[PDB]
Amino acid sequence: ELPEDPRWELPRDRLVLGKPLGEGCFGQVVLAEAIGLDKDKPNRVTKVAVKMLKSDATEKDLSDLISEMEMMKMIGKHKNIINLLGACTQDGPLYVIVEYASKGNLREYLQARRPPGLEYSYNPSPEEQLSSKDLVSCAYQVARGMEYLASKKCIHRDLAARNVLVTEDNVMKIADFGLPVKWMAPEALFDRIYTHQSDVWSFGVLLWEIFTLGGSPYPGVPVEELFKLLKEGHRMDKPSNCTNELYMMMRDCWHAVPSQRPTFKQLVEDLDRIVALTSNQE
Ligand SMILES: */C=C\C(=O)N1CC[C@H](n2nc(C#Cc3cc(OC)cc(OC)c3)c3c(N)ncnc32)C1
Repeated sequence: ELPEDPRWELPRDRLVLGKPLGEGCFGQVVLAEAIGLDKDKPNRVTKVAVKMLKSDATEKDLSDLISEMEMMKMIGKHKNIINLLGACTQDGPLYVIVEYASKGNLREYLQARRPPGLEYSYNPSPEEQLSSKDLVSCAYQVARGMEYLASKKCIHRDLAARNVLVTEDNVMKIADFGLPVKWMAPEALFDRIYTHQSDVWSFGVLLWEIFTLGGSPYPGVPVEELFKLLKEGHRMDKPSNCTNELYMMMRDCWHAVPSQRPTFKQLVEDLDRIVALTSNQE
């Protein structure tokens, strides 16, 4: 009994469900083909992803899934977020249709492009390596995504490389912006205060994830201790490949006083200059 929205509705018959993209996980998300998403090209098929409830679902799981859709509707369309493409609401179980990212999440994507011969950080797949310009480009893109969300007054609350998806064209797309401790600003850990500024903290941890080609942060640090260490001014060490400039950016993102962290506007501008001066040669 969900209200019809003709801005977004797709007839179930124009949707062909393929294989699950999930690896036995949250909700369900399957690959599909959508017939005539564009009303001006109704004979073209488009590869899409489809989120639906599992068999074992509750009336809170459905309300959560509904909220998510209604929010994506309000936030609007950007290159660097996962966009809503449509929905099947009326004729059976709720389907939410979104953009397909062929290369998976950003952690996986970076891991698979690690040098094979690193004992420190092994390659668990061996895809072509990324230049340092490619890596600064990933960070620029995710920052643009977040600049947009921020401008729509959306606070992500769990920005991380897991929650960034990568397309066939290597386009970074922020996910789950409408629904872990080691990505949370201290004021989020302590006082449960979430802001654009606490998102900027998380983006710092995400820069670290990028430049470690998908490392796990604070390696060996127990969660229980984590708060105290940070209060005492503990920060992660620079990654080995990371320039001093980009480490400064991470540290700035990790300012203890929230008001002193840079904005996503500033980070975008800064990553735009950095990308342009960074070489692809290595
Ligand atoms: C349980 C499945 C899972 O965790 N996957 C990770 C990799 C696979 N995968 N998930 C998605 C997605 C999605 C998505 C993103 C949203 O962004 C706001 C909102 C959604 O529902 C309302 C769903 C995905 C995509 N898009 N392409 C490729 N693989 C994907 C399964």
